[PDB]
Amino acid sequence: SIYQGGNKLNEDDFRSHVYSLCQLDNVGVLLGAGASVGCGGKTMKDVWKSFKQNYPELLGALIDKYLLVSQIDSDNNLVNVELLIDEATKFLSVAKTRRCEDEEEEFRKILSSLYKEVTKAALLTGEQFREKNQGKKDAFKYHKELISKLISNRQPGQSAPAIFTTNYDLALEWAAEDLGIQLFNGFSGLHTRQFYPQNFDLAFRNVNHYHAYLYKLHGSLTWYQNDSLTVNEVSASQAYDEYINDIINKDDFYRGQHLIYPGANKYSHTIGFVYGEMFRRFGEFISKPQTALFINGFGFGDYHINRIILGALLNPSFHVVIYYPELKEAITKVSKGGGSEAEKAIVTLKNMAFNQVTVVGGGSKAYFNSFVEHLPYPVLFPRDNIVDELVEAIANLS
Amino acid sequence: SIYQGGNKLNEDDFRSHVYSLCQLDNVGVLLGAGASVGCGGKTMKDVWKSFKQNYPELLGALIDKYLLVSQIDSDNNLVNVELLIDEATKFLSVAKTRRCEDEEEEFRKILSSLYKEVTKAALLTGEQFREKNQGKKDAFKYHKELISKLISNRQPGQSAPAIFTTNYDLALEWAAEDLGIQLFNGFSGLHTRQFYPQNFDLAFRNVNAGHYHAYLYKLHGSLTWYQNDSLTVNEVSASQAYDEYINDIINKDDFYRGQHLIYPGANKYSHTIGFVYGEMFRRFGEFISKPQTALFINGFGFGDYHINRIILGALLNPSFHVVIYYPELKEAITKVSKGGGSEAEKAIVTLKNMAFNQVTVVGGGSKAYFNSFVEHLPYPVLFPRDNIVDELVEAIANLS
Amino acid sequence: SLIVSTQRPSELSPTVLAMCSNWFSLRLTNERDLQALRYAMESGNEQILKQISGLPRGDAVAFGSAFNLPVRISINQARPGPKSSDAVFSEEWANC
Amino acid sequence: LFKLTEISAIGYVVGLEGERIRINLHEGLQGRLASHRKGVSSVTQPGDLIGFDAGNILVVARVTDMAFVIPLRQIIAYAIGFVKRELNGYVFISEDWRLPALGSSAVPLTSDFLNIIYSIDKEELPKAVELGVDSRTKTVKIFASVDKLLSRHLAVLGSTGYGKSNFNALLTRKVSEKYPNSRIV
Amino acid sequence: KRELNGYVFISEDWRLPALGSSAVPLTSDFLNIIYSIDKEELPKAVELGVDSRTKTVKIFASVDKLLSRHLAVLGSTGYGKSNFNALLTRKVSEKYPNSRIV
Ligand SMILES: Nc1ncnc2c1ncn2[C@@H]1O[C@H](COP(=O)(O)OP(=O)(O)OC[C@H]2O[C@H](O)[C@H](O)[C@@H]2O)[C@@H](O)[C@H]1O
Ligand SMILES: Nc1ncnc2c1ncn2[C@@H]1O[C@H](COP(=O)(O)OP(=O)(O)OC[C@H]2O[C@H](O)[C@H](O)[C@@H]2O)[C@@H](O)[C@H]1O
Ligand SMILES: Nc1ncnc2c1ncn2[C@@H]1O[C@H](COP(=O)(O)OP(=O)(O)O)[C@@H](O)[C@H]1O
Ligand SMILES: Nc1ncnc2c1ncn2[C@@H]1O[C@H](COP(=O)(O)OP(=O)(O)O)[C@@H](O)[C@H]1O
Ligand SMILES: [Mg+2]
Ligand SMILES: [Mg+2]
Repeated sequence: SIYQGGNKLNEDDFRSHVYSLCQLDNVGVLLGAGASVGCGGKTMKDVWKSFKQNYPELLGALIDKYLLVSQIDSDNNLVNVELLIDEATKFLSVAKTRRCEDEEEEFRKILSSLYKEVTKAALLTGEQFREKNQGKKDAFKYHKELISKLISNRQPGQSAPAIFTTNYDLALEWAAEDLGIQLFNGFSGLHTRQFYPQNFDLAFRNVNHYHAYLYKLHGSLTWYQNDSLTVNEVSASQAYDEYINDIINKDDFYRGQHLIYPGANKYSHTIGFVYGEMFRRFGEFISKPQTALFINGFGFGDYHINRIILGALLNPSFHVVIYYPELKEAITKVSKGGGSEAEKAIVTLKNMAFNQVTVVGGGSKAYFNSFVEHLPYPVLFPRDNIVDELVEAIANLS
Repeated sequence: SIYQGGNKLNEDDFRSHVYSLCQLDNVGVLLGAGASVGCGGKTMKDVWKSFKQNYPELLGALIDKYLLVSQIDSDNNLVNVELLIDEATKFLSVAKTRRCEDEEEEFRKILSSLYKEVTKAALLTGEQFREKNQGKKDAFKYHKELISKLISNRQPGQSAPAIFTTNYDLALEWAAEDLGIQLFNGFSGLHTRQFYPQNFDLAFRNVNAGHYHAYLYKLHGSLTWYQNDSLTVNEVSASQAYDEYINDIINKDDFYRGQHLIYPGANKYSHTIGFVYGEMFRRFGEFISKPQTALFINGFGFGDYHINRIILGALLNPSFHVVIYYPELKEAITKVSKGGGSEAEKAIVTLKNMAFNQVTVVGGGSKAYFNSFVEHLPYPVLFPRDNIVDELVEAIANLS
Repeated sequence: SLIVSTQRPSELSPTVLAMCSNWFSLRLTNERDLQALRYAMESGNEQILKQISGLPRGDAVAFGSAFNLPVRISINQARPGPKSSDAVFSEEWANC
Repeated sequence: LFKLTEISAIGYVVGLEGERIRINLHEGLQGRLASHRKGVSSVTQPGDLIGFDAGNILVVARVTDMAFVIPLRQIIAYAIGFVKRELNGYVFISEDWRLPALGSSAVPLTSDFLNIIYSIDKEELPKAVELGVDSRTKTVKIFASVDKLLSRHLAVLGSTGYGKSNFNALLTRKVSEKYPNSRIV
Repeated sequence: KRELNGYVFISEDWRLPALGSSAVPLTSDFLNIIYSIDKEELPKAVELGVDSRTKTVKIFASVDKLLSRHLAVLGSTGYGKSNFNALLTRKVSEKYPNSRIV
């Protein structure tokens, strides 16, 4: 279950090792799509499983006529969705620029169906995506604990935590707006909000433990490009009224260079700038000395991220902890013969004779809801909530 | 057989003595042609045999007419090859100047055969001379060890190691370009390489707080040096030299240009070529005249009068130390004791007989070779004696 | 060969203590029981004597001829151990 | 492509005042922990051990003071010997009359160098018994030679209820299982 | 430190804080932890008094560790030896009604 250096460990030594790692100069976290299923999300397998069931007429065309998806992975449910969306967008643009009317109407339906399927699963609260104070509910209990623990473990004079993610939902912002913390995401302004890459070099100071950083590597639901050649961000209640209510309850797709999720429209030099900046900032972080990183919920199916992670182990002062539930299946399938690229990639780094690599597996001991309890609380941290008992009395006064 | 002042000492005392000499202010190494025989080279007496086996017609005219070489020296294979090319070039220049047409062809025909023989014995890789990454092979394994050991035992605020050599092959450059160290040889540029004698007084530093560099003095030239149509000295790469003038020398049979090449000590009468040779000797003489110098000698045959004169005069300083390797002590001791042998044997035995604690002589055949020389030097504690990078590089290459 | 175990090193002949090659020392809290240990060993070490006044249970400081430099050790438990203890008053007083 | 050391630095020497050494730390270090290939180490609290790279030997020192002087930080240490490489392993010598030079780097001590310090000669391993572990870090095991313990007289001292009898029982039992033809009364 | 859901006090004196650490006063809750017994001798514990400096924390002691070897009470005249002897004897007799005291 717990492997360090090729050999096994017990629970207590692993917990002590985790505690020792949080006290270094730089601490970072990378989260995948597996960390949102506890609040209403879905995994990439389920999205394809539902799309294949709901739309069987369009499935044959993608395999036979246009050669965008093969048959073996379609039957096994191991397809990549964002690459498919990018390729479809490129196909549509090329078809539009040469005036081929027959092909132009063929891809609009495909893109509309794919966007409907991916957007319906990104909304974590259904029709309540408009209202306020969504982070007060019980589904976001661990997202608050993660941030609180990861902030409270820093001594004065040290840096602020960094949070990488591959999701495009609004869980972390909702969790942070309730505790009372501010997140830097690269944007500024209210009446016209724009993207400035230099906003990541700033920090707060008191003139008489406030901030954290958030990097999104695949965009977000509230980002879009208008006629002007600048990217804008709005609130959830405004996106719902502007362009989200039509995607779900209507067959609407008429703008091809509008949305910035997921990883689409990379052929435009104004949109790829954001993705490039995010990836470059991710790359520059793990090249610093005295760094520790945690990975949870991320299936190792990306070539570039895997290449970036492996190359950073050449430095003596880089450490990492990886969570992967289905480990025994991969070990048996690679020992017996066969397996996909993810299993080979995880196994080859499991067997290395390095003390900088640690892998934790299990059935439910490697989930997101168990990763938080491995992180400790300070001795003097307040826990007893005795402030809402007074707010209720104030409200009762009327 | 180890002697220190005429007395014998064991291996442990010799190793202890070597350890103490590696923590002085100045440390240097002088190498010869016998140190490149484990990579594919040949000694100086293996070239005369080839020349007199392949060209038996010019040998008679080179003895009976111009008196350029003695019969006794030729029969015993004791001819100084690099001391004949300069005289041949002088003869050719005089004949060309005074317009003796019949005498030009004869001297153009013997130089074409001497260069064809000396060049082929210095490639070390045959036709794998124009390729890249030649330092990754197993033949250059001990040169890397020597370079690494010299650099990795110097404290901050100390000088950088110096290397003198009588070779003109590219072994040390190939060894150094694999470890990532930069060597200073007096040249600067990429598109027009030129010789600057003032760049021997330069060093690197870090703008934030590295000390990875050394000096290489080549006393007889190099394969890659030549003088173009102008009066300047340029340097090129191995591939460019091979495509320019080496291929024709090795293959073609009627090729000779003139005062073009700068190896070995050939065209000294020109005043733009000998200026290069003089600086190396001057800076060699300047180095060993410092208060706390220690020098290691390996691969040298002690057949040069000037180097011997320089070394002997430098010993009248109470803080100069020398270590010499000569794997033929007994065969010289007997010959000197009976009647007296050759000049090199006399010089080495006279230097051995001195009653100083500064001179140390080591013999014993294969026990005093280049490979054995490395292990006598100390090994640093913090040097990583493991393999961690290669596995990660192979794993990265395996991906995709 | 002798092994001496005592809790009052000051109530011994100085010659017996001064003719030993190794010393093991556990917690020792008394000003007159530390002067004997200081006298028995040679001079040249004073920062190692301050730790003895506050060593926890099961820890000791060892210095002599079989140790290169003084070390603070955590000793293992013996299995099976010696006799546990004497009688306990509570058990016999509550056997009604 | 040249890697002279596989460890990271902590500070650099700025002065010598006889047999005591002064070190200033880098700007980034705040959390008292330094990480290397084998794990994490603590390098700031008094009583710890650090090292310096001086040519082809390694000097060993013990931390005594730590104070301010963004403000800088300073460390005072004292040397207790050095570590040497002879043929293919390592040996520890206990002479403390050698000091490093200005500009030298200060590095932490891993668990492999800590083993060499608290170790005995290899040829005496079969004649050795196990007592315990290191108190501060609890990683290294301690051995001693029987022929050097029970040759002259041995002394055990301590207060009541702290572990004299346990040590006596362990030491006497371990010898009998090793030398069955021995007398104990 | 913490053990299961509360706190425990250890009495080793070689661990020191780091530079820049902040200093706080001790609340009466931690004084109760510092002057406590080992969570299992409470059924065989006897109350003797209160601490002198703050007069807020009660003091208990174990009979087995108290009346095992000899005990000594010292003091000048007029300061309260008889009070202590009477209190200890009476509240030991009350707890164990099958005891012998002379
Ligand atoms: N409750 C849970 N807690 C933790 N992990 C879970 C849980 N449930 C499932 N998992 C694990 O969570 C994982 C789900 O893997 P997927 O969501 O398909 O992969 P991704 O999120 O990286 O996909 C996006 C990336 O795909 C491209 O490559 C780009 O890089 C994109 O960023 C499995 O290991 C599950 O066992
Ligand atoms: N494997 C070996 N390892 C070490 N030494 C060896 C080996 N094989 C032979 N030797 C010894 O290597 C030596 C061969 O010496 P040579 O190459 O002929 O002489 P040089 O290189 O000094 O000639 C050039 C200079 O001499 C001219 O006069 C000019 O002035 C030049 O400056 C012998 O001692 C061999 O025993
Ligand atoms: N090194 C140790 N590890 C664990 N327990 C110990 C150790 N030393 C002593 N003890 C405990 O102390 C108790 C008695 O200590 P003892 O050795 O009799 O004290 P004394 O030294 O006064 O004879 C034993 O029951 C034992 O469990
Ligand atoms: N803890 C106490 N609280 C109140 N009064 C005390 C206390 N201890 C002693 N005294 C007072 O001391 C007086 C006599 O003390 P006594 O028992 O005679 O001491 P001693 O026997 O040492 O002379 C009593 O009148 C009593 O009031
Ligand atoms: Mg006892
Ligand atoms: Mg009284």
